[PDB]
Amino acid sequence: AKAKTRSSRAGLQFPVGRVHRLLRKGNYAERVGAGAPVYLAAVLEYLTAEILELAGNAARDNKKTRIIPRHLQLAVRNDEELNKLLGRVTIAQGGVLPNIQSVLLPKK
Amino acid sequence: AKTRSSRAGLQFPVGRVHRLLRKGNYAERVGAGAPVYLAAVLEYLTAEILELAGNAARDNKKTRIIPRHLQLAVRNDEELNKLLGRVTIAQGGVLPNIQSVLLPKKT
Amino acid sequence: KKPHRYRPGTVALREIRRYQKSTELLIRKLPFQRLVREIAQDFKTDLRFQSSAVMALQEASEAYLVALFEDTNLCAIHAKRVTIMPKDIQLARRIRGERA
Amino acid sequence: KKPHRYRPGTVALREIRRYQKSTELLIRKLPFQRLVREIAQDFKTDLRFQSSAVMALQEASEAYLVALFEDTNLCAIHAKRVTIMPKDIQLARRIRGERA
Amino acid sequence: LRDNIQGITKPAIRRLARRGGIKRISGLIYEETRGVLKVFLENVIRDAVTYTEHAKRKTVTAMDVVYALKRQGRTLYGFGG
Amino acid sequence: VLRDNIQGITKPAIRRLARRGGIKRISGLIYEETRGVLKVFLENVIRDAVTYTEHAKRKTVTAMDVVYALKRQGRTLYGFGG
Amino acid sequence: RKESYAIYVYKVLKQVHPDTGISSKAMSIMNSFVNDVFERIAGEASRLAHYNKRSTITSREIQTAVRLLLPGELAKHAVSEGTKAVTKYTSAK
Amino acid sequence: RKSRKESYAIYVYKVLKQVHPDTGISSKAMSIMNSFVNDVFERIAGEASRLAHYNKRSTITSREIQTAVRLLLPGELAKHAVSEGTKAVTKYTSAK
DNA sequence: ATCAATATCCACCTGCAGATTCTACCAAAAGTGTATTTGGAAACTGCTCCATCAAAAGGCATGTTCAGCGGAATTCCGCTGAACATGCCTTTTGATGGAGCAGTTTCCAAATACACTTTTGGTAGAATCTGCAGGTGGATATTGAT
DNA sequence: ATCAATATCCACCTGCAGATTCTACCAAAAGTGTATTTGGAAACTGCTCCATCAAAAGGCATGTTCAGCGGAATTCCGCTGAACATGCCTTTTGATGGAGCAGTTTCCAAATACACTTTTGGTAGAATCTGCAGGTGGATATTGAT
Repeated sequence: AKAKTRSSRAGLQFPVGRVHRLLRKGNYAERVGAGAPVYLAAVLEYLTAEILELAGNAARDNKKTRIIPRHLQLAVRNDEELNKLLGRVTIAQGGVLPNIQSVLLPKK
Repeated sequence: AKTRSSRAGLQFPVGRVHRLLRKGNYAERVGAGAPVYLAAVLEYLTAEILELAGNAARDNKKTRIIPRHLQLAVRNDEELNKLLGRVTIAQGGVLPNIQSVLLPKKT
Repeated sequence: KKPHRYRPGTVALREIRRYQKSTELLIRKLPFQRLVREIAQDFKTDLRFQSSAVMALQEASEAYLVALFEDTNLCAIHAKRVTIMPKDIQLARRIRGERA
Repeated sequence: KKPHRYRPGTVALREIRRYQKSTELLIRKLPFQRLVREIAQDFKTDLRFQSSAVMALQEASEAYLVALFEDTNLCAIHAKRVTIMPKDIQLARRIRGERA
Repeated sequence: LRDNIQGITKPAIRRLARRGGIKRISGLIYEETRGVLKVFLENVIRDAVTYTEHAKRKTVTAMDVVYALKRQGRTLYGFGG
Repeated sequence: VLRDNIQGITKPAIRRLARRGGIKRISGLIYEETRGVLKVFLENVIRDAVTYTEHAKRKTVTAMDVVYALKRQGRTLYGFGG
Repeated sequence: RKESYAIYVYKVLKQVHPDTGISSKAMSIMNSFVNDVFERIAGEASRLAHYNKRSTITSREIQTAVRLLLPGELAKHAVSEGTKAVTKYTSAK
Repeated sequence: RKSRKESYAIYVYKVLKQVHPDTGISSKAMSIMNSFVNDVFERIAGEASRLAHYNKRSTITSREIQTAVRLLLPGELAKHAVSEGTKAVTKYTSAK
């Protein structure tokens, strides 16, 4: 059928039609250009890829194949930028990074 | 023809506030009671801060409220202080406050 | 027999290692649920709670406290101690703006 | 017998009362402006500035620094000192979340 | 024989402390912590309940809690939104 | 060619700020630290301000640009139009 | 033509302190203050409405916004003046 | 008549397999990703909204989404987000 | 405690810039008055999923002992505060050219607004499938005592 | 250094809770084609205000000297938190009615949308006015040496 989704056109996995729909209805402005949702979906997809890429490694590192919350937390807090971007975000069931103030370590 | 402000018994502009709400794109629609209520609240708050800034002016033997007076009034009131907890009033200074351990002598 | 005893701090260190590894909630659920409901009762009566709503609140509170314990430790260490105290939590909250 | 000298700390307290009592900016106006134009310039060239834009940055900057010193002072006093040091400033910024 | 905030026990407060990297704890910390936890919950719950009553419900939903957390600048991932 | 202006933030000015800040005694290393802290504060506010300028396709940084940038950073400023 | 709340701030000023004036810088801060709280309340109402699949902001969302945003006593009094003003505006055309 | 509940889950997953073909993800992790996407969406959209208002515009275009991104994301993350976004808008525009 | 060197306090005073005072223009508001559209309150209802009660489960309260940490006391060195001489650079009052922001008209490429057609992501219920958390065993590193 | 007591690892095992693949029913999207509308850039330009060069001058930065006392290092000891084994009461797990959370239907007060008419908050500009900063003197502390 000759009806190709805007996502396929922009060559993205994320749903352009939806991001567009969500912008209009979020009362962000009177009008919304046609490229805004494309651009925006492209940016949402990329960040999603960045985190899954790192959370995935964190999983391999624990000899695990399924990403769990812990993995997303290890991924985000070990990455300076993602860490800043999510500086005020709490990932449920993520724990903290193993870290012990040196002065508290036993006197070897 | 009465202004909507007078019908509500307010000094603040009901028509203007109702207008700013629409232009600010906060929702598809804006009920008529919304701007009336919001202008009342805005007006009430400026009355509280001016009530307090005016006293501070009086306390500093002045007749014209200046920024320092607004700052004194805000920082000295727990609630306004909180509401403006992350606000900076230009030319307002800080409240005089020296930590005890910094004072001399011993009693 | 050979009354084995670990020196002060060794098990504690062992515990930090363990808990920084895991992610389970550390407060018992029921007691926490009771506290939440009791505090809510002051804002509105006869309220019900989705299971998920209490879990969200517990996840949020523990993450908040664990982080406050982090800055607190930093305040103790700043004062050359290894023992956290109230003055430490109080200083941390004051600088966080939850204080002067 | 002849010279008169205030003891260390008396003029400092005199000064705190003096400055806590007023509101004028404490950094020299022009030098502050050159600093703004330098930092700005090394971000984007050929930029002009409304004078009030420079004044708004100075007002924000001084309020930020004054509030930071308060926090620092509390960190020094926490360590049983009256002299603020770099590490006090670092502790305060770490807890404020500027390097936490 | 039962006060709720005391239900948040010392052993639990100690485990939390541990996750935060704490090695030695002063006795006065346990009571101090409860007090902080209580202020935390009141601030969050109050906002959630306000979102509950606005929606005319009698049940606090995870979303009412998530929205309250977001307002307090304590954004939480995992429970919707 | 502006070069080392961070030094215009004189030792006496940093000291006055510490006074309003209620500070009685200052270590010798405080001055360079403070300058470092101010440069970063300024870089961040100017970066965002200048970004609002360019988005508006202007060549002049306005007070609103600075006010909007400050608000982004949670340092809302009253007095200059916002 | 740039609008401002000045005449209104001034009116209210004369009601609470008949013989006090205000410098322009202070009025500038007052104007910032009104716009600030205004945006804060509306933003709050905006989200409140969306969270409830509502396309309309009424006196009711403005009220919750006020309860969500303002500290204890100030909320209590703003809500009263708010309710009061709406009821009065209602009783007339 | 049980009303829908949209989510980015299927797209998150699609993206997962391109990056880690043999990796899975648990429900709780998916919910977090979903929260992550809605959060950035709101932050970016919200900022673009203000940008327009400041400049008295009624329209949010890719221009606003771009500046929004520069103001929101940290350096390198913003660099790639900008290029990815520009890439998609380009590829889109150049297609019947 | 008495006393001299200084800073603070403060009511009196007057040039000035910043504020209050018209006068007029007035177009963009804000209001009045039909016509047309619709959101969401309200009543009714079905199915979750939440509060409750019971029983099997495992973490916490409690008292003892003493290691070691925190803080009091003492000490000394050197760094930071005060005071002072010297002189420059900020600040101040002014004018000038022109960059560039902003007002105004002009008009098209892009967006909204239905109406129609097709695709699809979410839901429900059923069956199938699997990553991995604990459970065991045995090796070995860690820690604390002599 | 030398065991002895424990904690920690690692390789392997397997049962099931939660992930997956399956299929269909479908309302809500999302794409598409047509008609209508309009935001906002391009273009011309009036005009605010930014950059800048100028000059006079004293407020304020700089740099030095000197020594008061704060920081920090060390010693030391009373005490309070850590570890631990003892004993059990509270939490947790799994099963069952019912309250509300929502999904539907309905309809009415209320919110566009549009056309005029009317009131007004800006403001450009002039003229008048007033609070107060800031200069002065001298009366009331505050400090610090003795």
